[PDB]
Amino acid sequence: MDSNFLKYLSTAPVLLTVWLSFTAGLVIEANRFFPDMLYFPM
Amino acid sequence: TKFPKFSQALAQDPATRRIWYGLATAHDFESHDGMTEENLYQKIFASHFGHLAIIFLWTSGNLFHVAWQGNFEQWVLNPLKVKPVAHAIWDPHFGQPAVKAFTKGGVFYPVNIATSGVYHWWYTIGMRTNNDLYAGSLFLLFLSGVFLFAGWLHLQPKFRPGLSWFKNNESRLNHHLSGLFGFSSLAWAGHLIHIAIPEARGQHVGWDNFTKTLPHPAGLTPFFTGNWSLYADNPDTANHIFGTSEGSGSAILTFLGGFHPQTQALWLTDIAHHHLAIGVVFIFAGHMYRTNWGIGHSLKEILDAHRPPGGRLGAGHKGLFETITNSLHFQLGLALASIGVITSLVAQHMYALPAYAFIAKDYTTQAALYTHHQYIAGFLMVGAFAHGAIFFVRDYDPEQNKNNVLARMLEHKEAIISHLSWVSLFLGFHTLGLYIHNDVVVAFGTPEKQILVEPVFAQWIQASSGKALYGFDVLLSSSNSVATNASNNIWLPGWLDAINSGKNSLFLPIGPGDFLVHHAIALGLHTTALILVKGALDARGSKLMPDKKDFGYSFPCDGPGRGGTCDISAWDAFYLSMFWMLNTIGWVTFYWHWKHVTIWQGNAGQFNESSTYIMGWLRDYLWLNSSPLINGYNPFGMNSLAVWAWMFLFGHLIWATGFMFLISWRGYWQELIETLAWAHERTPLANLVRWKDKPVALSIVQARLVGLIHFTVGYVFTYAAFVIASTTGKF
Amino acid sequence: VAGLTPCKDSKDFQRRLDGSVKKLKTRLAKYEKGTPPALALEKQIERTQARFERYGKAGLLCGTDGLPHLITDGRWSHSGEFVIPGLFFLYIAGWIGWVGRSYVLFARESDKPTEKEIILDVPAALSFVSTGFIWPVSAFKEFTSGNLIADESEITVSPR
Amino acid sequence: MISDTQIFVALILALVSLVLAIRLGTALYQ
Amino acid sequence: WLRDFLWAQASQVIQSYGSSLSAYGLIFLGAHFIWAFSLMFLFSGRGYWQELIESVVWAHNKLNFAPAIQPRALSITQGRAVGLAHYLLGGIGTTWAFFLARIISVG
Amino acid sequence: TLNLQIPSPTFEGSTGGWLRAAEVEEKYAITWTSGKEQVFEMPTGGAAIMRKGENLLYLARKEQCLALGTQLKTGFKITDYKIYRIFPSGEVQYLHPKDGVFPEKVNAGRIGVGNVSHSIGKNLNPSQIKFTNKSFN
Amino acid sequence: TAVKPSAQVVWPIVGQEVLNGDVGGGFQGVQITSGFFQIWRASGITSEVELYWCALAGLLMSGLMIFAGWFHYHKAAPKLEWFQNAESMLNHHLSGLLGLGCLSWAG
Amino acid sequence: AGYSPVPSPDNTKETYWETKAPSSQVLGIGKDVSSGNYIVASVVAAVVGAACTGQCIPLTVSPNPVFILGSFLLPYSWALHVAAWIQRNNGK
Ligand code: CLA
Ligand code: CLA
Ligand code: CLA
Ligand code: CLA
Ligand code: CLA
Ligand SMILES: CC1=CCCC(C)(C)[C@H]1/C=C/C(C)=C/C=C/C(C)=C/C=C/C=C(C)/C=C/C=C(C)/C=C/C1=C(C)CCCC1(C)C
Ligand SMILES: CC1=C(C/C=C(\C)CCC[C@H](C)CCC[C@H](C)CCCC(C)C)C(=O)c2ccccc2C1=O
Ligand code: SF4
Repeated sequence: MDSNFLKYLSTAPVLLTVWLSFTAGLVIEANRFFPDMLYFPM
Repeated sequence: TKFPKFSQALAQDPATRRIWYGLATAHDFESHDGMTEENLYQKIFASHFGHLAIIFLWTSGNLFHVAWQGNFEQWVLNPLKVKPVAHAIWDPHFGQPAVKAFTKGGVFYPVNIATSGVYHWWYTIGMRTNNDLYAGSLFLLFLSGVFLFAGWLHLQPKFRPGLSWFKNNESRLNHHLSGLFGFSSLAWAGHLIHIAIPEARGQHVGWDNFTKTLPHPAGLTPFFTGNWSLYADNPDTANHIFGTSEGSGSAILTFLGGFHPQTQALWLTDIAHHHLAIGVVFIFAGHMYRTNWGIGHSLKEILDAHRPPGGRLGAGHKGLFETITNSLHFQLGLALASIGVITSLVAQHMYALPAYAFIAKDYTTQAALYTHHQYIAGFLMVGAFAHGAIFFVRDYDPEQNKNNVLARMLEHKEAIISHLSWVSLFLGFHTLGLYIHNDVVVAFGTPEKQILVEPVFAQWIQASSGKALYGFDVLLSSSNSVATNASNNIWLPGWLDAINSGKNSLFLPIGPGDFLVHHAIALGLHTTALILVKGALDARGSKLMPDKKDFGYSFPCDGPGRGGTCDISAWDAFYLSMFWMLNTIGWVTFYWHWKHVTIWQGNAGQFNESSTYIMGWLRDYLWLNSSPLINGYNPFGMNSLAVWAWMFLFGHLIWATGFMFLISWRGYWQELIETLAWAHERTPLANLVRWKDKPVALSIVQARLVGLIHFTVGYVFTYAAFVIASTTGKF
Repeated sequence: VAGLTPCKDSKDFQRRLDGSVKKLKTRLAKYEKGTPPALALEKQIERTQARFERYGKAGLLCGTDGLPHLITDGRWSHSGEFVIPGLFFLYIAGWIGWVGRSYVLFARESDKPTEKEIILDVPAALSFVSTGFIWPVSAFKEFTSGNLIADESEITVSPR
Repeated sequence: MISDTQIFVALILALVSLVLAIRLGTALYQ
Repeated sequence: WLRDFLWAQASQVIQSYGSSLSAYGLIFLGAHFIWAFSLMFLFSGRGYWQELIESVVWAHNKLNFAPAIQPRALSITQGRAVGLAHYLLGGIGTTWAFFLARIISVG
Repeated sequence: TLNLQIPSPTFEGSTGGWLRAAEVEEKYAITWTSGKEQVFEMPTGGAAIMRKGENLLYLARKEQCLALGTQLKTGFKITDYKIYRIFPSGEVQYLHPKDGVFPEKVNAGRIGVGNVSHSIGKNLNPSQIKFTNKSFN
Repeated sequence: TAVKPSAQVVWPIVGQEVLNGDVGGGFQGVQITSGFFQIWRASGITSEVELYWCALAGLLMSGLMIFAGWFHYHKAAPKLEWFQNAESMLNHHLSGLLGLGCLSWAG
Repeated sequence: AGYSPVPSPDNTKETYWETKAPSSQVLGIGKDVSSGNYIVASVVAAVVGAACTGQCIPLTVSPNPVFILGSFLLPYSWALHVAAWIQRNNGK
């Protein structure tokens, strides 16, 4: 891959969007498989 | 010109800015031309005399209008049924429908119904006839005259005080603690014993009767024998009809505690004992400081001596004596902060523990009083911080405050401001997040997913005071506790009866909605304090304008250099806090009013369930309760609430008008007024007339102030209407 | 029990469950059986019932409103309501902050720190992201070695 | 219940207070 | 206008929780939030926020770290632009939710 | 000195010109020589044609006069522009090229006004200059 | 006249499935207020197949437009003399673009 | 710098201290009292105040004036023992 394209992908907004999309997916899937968790189960 | 006689820089201005700034700088004596310290202090003294006269005249007018156009004599018979009228209405703009709509007092002329509670206050004091109120108004007119004469006299050459007199701290402190506070409260106890309690028991006692009427059958022998308990024997029965002798006792000083059953207010004997006790305490406190004799302390000695040997405070309180005595702004800030705290305390205690007969059943009066005193409290706190900033700008001497507590505050201002900012962000983030979480889940139809935190800490405090609703059994909820056993035979019976009945506002039951609104209040207080503290500490200088003390307290800006320096003054910090103070007091009063309205209608569950999300506040508090107000007048008629509806819209209007001055800034208006001046000069038959002051746009600081004033007036008038009209239309 | 009643045995909680299920069933009555809307509404009913049952067994307390309330005072019987959740937060947040600070210093000692802050060096960033899992001991080590707290005489401050 | 003579005494006291207020305003304006 | 149009017709959007218009209710509240949030940028100036940032940067420096890109408050023009953008978004979104909820409830 | 007979840059008129305050308080003037007939922008608004030779122009404000001078100096290459102030009494005074040389370059003869012998950090405090005649300098 | 137009469906994640209201026609989704259903009815569309072909045409035109932008910046960029043809551009817009567009739509 | 001199009461001395203990002018009329005297006073005051407080903890409607008066010795004992420490480290 072009190093210039890789630097563009390393630019701040691209990384922020990708990281926050990944985090949103993480939270969404956690809530999809373990929903309605108002508490830690103990 | 000679309008701003105290400033040639303004007298020589060829524009309308001279008039505006002469208005807005009339009372900044320190900045006036050729102002000496003696003249400053003496002018302040005379102005205080005038202000006291104004207050006396205001209260005299209240009494006079209630005596003349009031229904006090027919209100003292059935105070729970008759609405108290403030004053008559004479407006040549009223139609016959409006005159009829405002003749609700059974007086045969249009009237205003008082929301100040002066009726209940005076009835409790001992006023029964209109002649009593008229005599009070006459006396207060006489006192206004006396104080105006005193103010004039103390500006005379041989009566003008000196600065060695103005700066005498010890004698003023002694006299204010002993006589102004202590002996004054002792005299209030004397009044409550000689007039108020006999009047509450149906025995008239006045200037023609109080020298032959014994406040107690035993007279003063129990006092001059040490048998003081004889003044607590035989209190008023629980079946005492206030103002009549049925059920009355003979005790004059008691500590029954709780509320009188019929009046639902504190016992007048308890109030008299309270005032006597605090009177003797204050009299003792007023003997602490040294005066023309050898006994006493010196505040300078105490302040200098108080330095912790560990050195964690540096020089301790060295130099603060001179700082405070020579800075009127330091004293002003201290007084304003203390009075603000005390007026907030007055609001809180006056609702939880009513002192006037039947005031608790006057719902609109109680809400009006609480909102009034909370808004006054917030204004006073903002003023205290503003004058602290002004002191830092004007009266602070670093060399004098070499490494004492004040210089240390300035030293770690960055830590203070950053941590205040962090706590503000903490509270805001998480309170708003919990509210939004509740909103979204309830919107999606899953209210069981709400985060509802029980205010267990406040519930624990209530239980410690003796509330058995929550099961904690701590101190006074516990029957075997030392706290209970210590006071079981003095006040605890009555106090428990008061705390554990749901008929009063004493320690209202609280829940997760109360928790959330309390943390919103915490956010508001912390952010207002953030803005004010940052303004005060950066008033002398920041990294952007490191020479701010040179420019003063309320300069417009420093220009577009260095990135832009809009609102870089401590005055701007005040201007910005005032928005936040209004927000916070709005939150506080919204909370109070909604909780009390729901309790009054008996549907406290509505608050308990809807207070957890903002849609609940918007729908079940504002939208729900604005109906009678907005129906004050309508296409099908009008009622007495029409005035409050009109004032509601009035507040909205002025609020939005202030938005104009706050969003639109000067250059646009200046380039528009230029064209207007051109047009006037160029128009025939109107160029026969010319302005004597060049019409200019408003200044930057002036526009900020005008917008803030419009915003504040809209805020206050809108909420005053809403609260009074909704309370009066619901009950 | 603290000041409220267990939610597993509250008529208010049962009534709320009943109301939710009845709303879903009324919405379902207008859809043919086996159609996507019917299946979706049935799954919604199942999710509601599971949520209410799990809340009941969790040991959550419920007020007169019929909704679970949280006891965030420190009581170990209700740790899972605020404390353990909050410990997980603090762990994640300290991780984020520690790795971010490490990257700030790494970019500080570079040819173009500003270029490194706008166009990131994601290999080093992922390195720090990995390091962040022992942030408590690492941060305390920094503090005690004196690499965390700067001296008062080395931080810019405005004039008094 | 409040007679016109009473209202007139009140007005006279108000006028005296107004005179004193004008005096104080002058002395303060100086 | 206040009673027979705004108060009267806002019932549909304020009573949308638990329905398919609950999104309209939530957007009503969020648009109110953004509209109010604009006033922070519109009623304010740059000096205050630059000084607050100075204090926050002191806090960051006390921990031996701070961005190489020095944090600055928004330019005066940018502060005005942000205030206007949030004002317009909040107002138009409030009207959006109000209109759509009302008309989809009564038609 | 100012010669009131110099022609003007054949302006077509505008509503941005001077007003009664010019006849009552102060009226500024600017004179400059142009090598040809160019089109310049009036500081009040609009276009004007400067003449070949000397041109005299009347304005209400010194800032307008100096903005016109800056335009001439930068856009064109005219730097012989002189600014005067005229009172109703006929007290025409000379302001720009005050000493005949523009202020941006040092010239022998000027006296420093408003110069201070320290940095801004050495200014006194208002508490130190309160109830006194001292200056914060 | 009985089923509410809807062309958006939400996923059932956090209870947002409530937004899939009973629009009608055995379908539950988000009611739409853009008028696309009526546009299609006027256009004579009576199937989802025709709408799929419409979407395909839109995608192909989007690709053509992006390719044209790249080509006319990086491969064949017209000159200022080409751009400054007001008479020709107005002739072509008026006649070709507008006239032929409304002629094709009339057909 | 133009502020008028601040008036202070007569016989106002300098009490500021950076030593281990204040100068014993802080104790005023009791500046010449012995440290042993302060110790004994503090112990006696503490005992008497505690006893008179215990005799009044379940306060009745007719408390004893002497017990009320003596209960104020417990707060007094604190100042007495502070004075004892001050007077021990100032040479006495
Ligand atoms: C008793 C307490 C007290 C005292 C003695 C003073 C004294 C002073 N303050 Mg003030 N101040 C106070 C409380 C007090 N303040 C409070 C509570 C606040 C917080 C709101 C402030 C906030 C404050 C600021 C921010 C400043 C002062 C300043 C001053 C000084 C100049 C006053 C001036 O400019 O007059 C002003 C003269 C006026 C006539 C006021 C006009 C505006 C008022 C608010 C009226 C608006 C209401 C409107 C008329 C109502 C319309 C009704 C509607 C129905 C139509 C002076 C030493 C100024 C100063 O010199 O600082 C160095 C200054 O900058 N004060
Ligand atoms: C509703 C309006 C509003 C809001 C939300 C805020 C928010 C804030 N003000 Mg306030 N302010 C307001 C109106 C408002 N202000 C007005 C009208 C004025 C008068 C001019 C001021 C004047 C003012 C001053 C002078 C100061 C503040 C401060 C603060 C902070 C207080 C602490 C706090 O709550 O942090 C919590 C933060 C929030 C509640 C806002 C977060 C918003 C969302 C929920 C965060 C998530 C964003 C999201 C992911 C973005 C997605 C969108 C994207 C795709 C475009 C915070 C940033 C103080 C400050 O900065 O202290 C640190 C401060 O000094 N304000
Ligand atoms: C409700 C809020 C409000 C109000 C009242 C106004 C009022 C005005 N704006 Mg606007 N403005 C607002 C908000 C508001 N603005 C906001 C938030 C902004 C910021 C974006 C602006 C920004 C702005 C700009 C940039 C401009 C205006 C302009 C105007 C003027 C329009 C024409 C005019 O004079 O009408 C007159 C009518 C009124 C003012 C309505 C109220 C008057 C009532 C009906 C009569 C009451 C008189 C009464 C008898 C007085 C008795 C006094 C005493 C006896 C009690 C006017 C002064 C424009 C302007 O001035 O052009 C001419 C203009 O250029 N405004
Ligand atoms: C799903 C739930 C949730 C969500 C969405 C958030 C969201 C947020 N929290 Mg968190 N929080 C939660 C649950 C949640 N919290 C819970 C349950 C708790 C109780 C333990 C907290 C306690 C908490 C704290 C104490 C703070 C936040 C803060 C924040 C905000 C900034 C966090 C950040 O920048 O991290 C990225 C990390 C960093 C920038 C590093 C520095 C800050 C972290 C938090 C330090 C952690 C380690 C440190 C040693 C902890 C000392 C704490 C002590 C002083 C009390 C953010 C809006 C911060 C805030 O509002 O600041 C204004 C903040 O300081 N939260
Ligand atoms: C970003 C802004 C924006 C957005 C999001 C929308 C969104 C919408 N528009 Mg559009 N619209 C906009 C700006 C926007 N419009 C502007 C600026 C105009 C004025 C030119 C129009 C004119 C317009 C019309 C006339 C119609 C829509 C319709 C619609 C809706 C259906 C979308 C569609 O495919 O229609 C497809 C559009 C059509 C089938 C009608 C096309 C007819 C016009 C006259 C063609 C003009 C083309 C020509 C090249 C434009 C330049 C003219 C100039 C040289 C004089 C939708 C809500 C339609 C609607 O409401 O349907 C219910 C509709 O009939 N819009
Ligand atoms: C007694 C009692 C009864 C029930 C149980 C309880 C535990 C509550 C117990 C104890 C209660 C106690 C200790 C209550 C505490 C209350 C306190 C400390 C209240 C204090 C509030 C402080 C306030 C406003 C401060 C405002 C400060 C301001 C403007 C400062 C302005 C200033 C600035 C900015 C610059 C310098 C000059 C100046 C004027 C100082
Ligand atoms: C609050 C405020 C600030 C402080 C606000 C700042 C510095 C904004 C910085 C916010 C961060 C960096 C944006 C990223 C975080 C947001 C939550 C994400 C949304 C923003 C993007 C969509 C662009 C100013 O600097 C300012 C300047 C001039 C007039 C008014 C104001 C003003 O009101
Ligand atoms: S905008 Fe007005 S205030 Fe802000 S800098 Fe420019 S001039 Fe000063």
